[PDB]
Amino acid sequence: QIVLTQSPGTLSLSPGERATMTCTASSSVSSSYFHWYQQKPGQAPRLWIYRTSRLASGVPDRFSGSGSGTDFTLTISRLEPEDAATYYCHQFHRSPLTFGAGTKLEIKRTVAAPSVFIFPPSDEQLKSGTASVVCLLNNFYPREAKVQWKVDNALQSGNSQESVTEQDSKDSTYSLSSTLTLSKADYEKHKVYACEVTHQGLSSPVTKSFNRGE
Amino acid sequence: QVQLVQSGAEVKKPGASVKVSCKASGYSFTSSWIHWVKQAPGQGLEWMGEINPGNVRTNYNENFRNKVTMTVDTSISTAYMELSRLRSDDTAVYYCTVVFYGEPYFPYWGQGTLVTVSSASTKGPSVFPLAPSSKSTSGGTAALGCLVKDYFPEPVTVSWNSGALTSGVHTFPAVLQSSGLYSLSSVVTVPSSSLGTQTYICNVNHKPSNTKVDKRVEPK
Amino acid sequence: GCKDIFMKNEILSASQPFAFNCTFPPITSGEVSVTWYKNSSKIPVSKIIQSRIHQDETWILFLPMEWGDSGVYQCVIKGRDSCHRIHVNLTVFEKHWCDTSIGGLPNLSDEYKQILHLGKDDSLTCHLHFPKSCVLGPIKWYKDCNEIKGERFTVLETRLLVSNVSAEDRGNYACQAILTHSGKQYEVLNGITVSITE
Ligand SMILES: N#Cc1cnc2sc(C(=O)O)cc2c1N1CCc2[nH]nc(C(=O)N[C@@H](CC(=O)NCCOCCN3CCOCC3)c3cccc(Br)c3)c2C1
Ligand SMILES: *[C@@H]1O[C@H](CO)[C@@H](O[C@@H]2O[C@H](CO)[C@@H](O)[C@H](O)[C@H]2NC(C)=O)[C@H](O)[C@H]1NC(C)=O
Ligand SMILES: *[C@@H]1O[C@H](CO)[C@@H](O)[C@H](O)[C@H]1NC(C)=O
Repeated sequence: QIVLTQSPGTLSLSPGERATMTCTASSSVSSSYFHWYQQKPGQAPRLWIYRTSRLASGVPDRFSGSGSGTDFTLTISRLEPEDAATYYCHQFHRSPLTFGAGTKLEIKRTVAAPSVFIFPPSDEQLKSGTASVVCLLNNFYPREAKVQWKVDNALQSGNSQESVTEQDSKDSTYSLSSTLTLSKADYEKHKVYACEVTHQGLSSPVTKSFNRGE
Repeated sequence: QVQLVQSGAEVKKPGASVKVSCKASGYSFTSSWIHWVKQAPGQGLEWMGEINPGNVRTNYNENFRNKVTMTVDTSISTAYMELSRLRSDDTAVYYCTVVFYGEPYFPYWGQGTLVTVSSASTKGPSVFPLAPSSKSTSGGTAALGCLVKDYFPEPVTVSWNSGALTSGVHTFPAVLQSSGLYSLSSVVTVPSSSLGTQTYICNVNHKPSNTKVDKRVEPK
Repeated sequence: GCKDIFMKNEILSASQPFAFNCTFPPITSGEVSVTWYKNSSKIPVSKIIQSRIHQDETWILFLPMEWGDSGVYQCVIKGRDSCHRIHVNLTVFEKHWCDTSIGGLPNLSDEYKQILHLGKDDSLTCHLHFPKSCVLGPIKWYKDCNEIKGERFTVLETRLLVSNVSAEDRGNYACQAILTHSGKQYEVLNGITVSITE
C-alpha cells in the first residue's frame, strides 16, 4: 500500500497569507498519478489539482501544485475566504488507491460580534407537550462564544444543546444554535426566557429575552 | 454533462446487507471504470474498489475483499455497491466516481449516500417553525427558521422555498439528544420590511423514513 | 560539437514490445550513421539481438518495454560534415485499461485518440510501428473490453473498416496482434478513445 502522509493536519492563517501543505508518499509515485481534492463540509470531494500541477476547471491561479518521487506540495499564494476546506492528496499509480488524511484549512479573520436572536416555542410543538426555545448567534468570529440560559433570572444547567456551523465560505464567520428544551408543564411554570451571549466582539454581554406569551 | 446520482440514505440492522446505487449519465457507461469511495464520519477517504461496466471486471481493496460486491445494470446505466454482514464501522458516506481512459483521476463524483448500521427504529422528524418577531431583528434584518426535531438516523436535508432561497441560510449540524434521536435547526436572515409580502417555506427531507415535509414560517 | 535538438512531445507505451525509428528527414536521408543511447551519450544501446533493449537498424527495440525504461533517449545522427543529437522522452505505463484503470495510460495523447465520421463508411487504424525483424500476425479488435463481432465491422490489414458509422460507435477500442521476433512471440495491445463527428 503506498501510504500518503499528509501534513499539517490543520492550518489556521489570515487572508492574503501563503498556505503550504505537503504529502509524503511511502513509495515513489509518478507525477501523472498524483492529485489533490478539495472537500467542504456536507459535500462530495472535488478534483482540485491533477497530474501534480494541472489546475482543475474553476480552480483559481493562486493554487499551485508541485512535486516528484515521494514529495508533493499544494500551495495557496494569497488565501481567500473561499479556500476554507479540507484538502486530500491522492495516488492513482498502484492499487489500492490511497489518499492522505487531509489538511483542514481554517481562515483567521477580524473579530466579528454575533447577532443574537431568540425564538419562543411554536404553538404546534406546545400542543404535543414539549417546549423548545432556540437562541441564534449569527455570523461571529472567533468560534468561542458562551451562551447562558436564564429562566426568571435563574441560570439554567443541564437542559440545553449547542451546535456550531462550519466556517462560512464568504465571510469566514461561524454561527451557533442553542436549544433549551423543557416539558410544556415546566415551560408554563416560568415567565422570562432569556439567553445571554458572551463574545470577544462584545464589550458587554448581550441578552435577548421574551416573556411567555406577552 | 457527466453526472452520477446516488440513492438516498439508509439504515440497516447489524448482520443485514445494503445495496447503494449510482445512476450515470453524460457519457458511454460501458467505456469507463466506476469506483467506490468510503468516508467514515470524522475520517477521510478510503478506496473500496472499481468495476468496468464493459467486461464486468471488478478489483477490490483487500480491506473490503469479503464485504463488498460491485455490479452494474448497463440497461439503466447504473452501478451498484453492496455491503454484506453489516457492522458499526460500515456506517459511513459512500461515493461513486468515474474514470476515463488516459485520465487517471476522479473528476466526477456522486453526491454521497449515508449508510447507518443500527438496530434502533427509524423515526421521521417533527418540523416546527422558528417564527420572526421583535426579539428576532438586527439592523432591519429578521431571522426565521425550522426546528427539525426527533429523527433517526441521519440525515435530514433542508432547503428553503424549494431551492430558490439559499442566501443567508444556516443549516446546523445535528445534535444527539439523550433520547437517542437527532435534532437540528435551519435558519435564514431576510429583510424584516418585507415580512408581510414574502413567503418562507422550509422543505425538510428525511429519506430513511420517507418523510418529506414543507412548513411555512409565518411572522408571529 | 553536435547539434542538440530537444523534442517537445513524449512517446507513451504500455509495458509490452515497443519500437521507435530514428526518422528525422532530411537529416537522416543522407549518408548518415544512426546511434541510439539510453539516458547516456557515452555508452550506446547494445546491438545484441537477444538483449531486451537493443538497436535494430535505425530503430530502438524494447522486447518488452518495462517499468524503469522511462527517460530521455538520444539518437546521434552522424554525417560526413554534420552531427545531430535528437533527445526524445519515452514513457512506459504498467497497466492495461481492460485489466484495471490504475497505473495505466497517463494521458490521452493523439496517438491514443481517433475519430469516426457519422453516417459515412469510415475506419480505425492500429498503429504498430516495428522494424522488419518483427513479424505481426492478424489483428483482433475490441470495443469496451469485448471482442468486436458485427456486420458493419470488417478487418482489413491494419485497419478496422466500419460501415455506416453510428453515434453508438463511440467508446474505447483495443487492437491486439501477436508479434514474432527471433522465433519468440509477444503480444501488443493498443487502446484507442474513439469519438464521432457529424
Ligand atoms: N530540423 C529540425 C527540427 C528542430 N527542432 C525540432 S523540436 C521538434 C518538436 O516536435 O518538438 C521538432 C524539430 C525539428 N523537426 C523538423 C525536421 C524533422 N524531421 N523529422 C522530424 C520528426 O519530428 N521526426 C519524428 C518521427 C516521425 O517522423 N514521426 C512521424 C510519424 O510518427 C509515427 C511513426 N513513427 C514510427 C516509430 O518511429 C518514429 C516514427 C521524431 C520524433 C522524436 C525523435 C525522433 Br529521432 C524523430 C523533424 C522535426
Ligand atoms: C526508419 O528511419 C530511417 C532513417 O533513419 C529511414 O531510412 C531512410 O529512408 C529514406 C527514404 O527511403 C532514405 O533516403 C534514407 O537514406 C534512409 N536512411 C537510412 C539511415 O537508412 C527508414 O525509411 C525508416 N523506416 C520506416 C519503416 O519508417
Ligand atoms: C523529458 O524528461 C526530462 C527529465 O525528467 C524533463 O526534464 C523534460 O521536461 C522532459 N521533456 C518532455 C518533452 O517531456
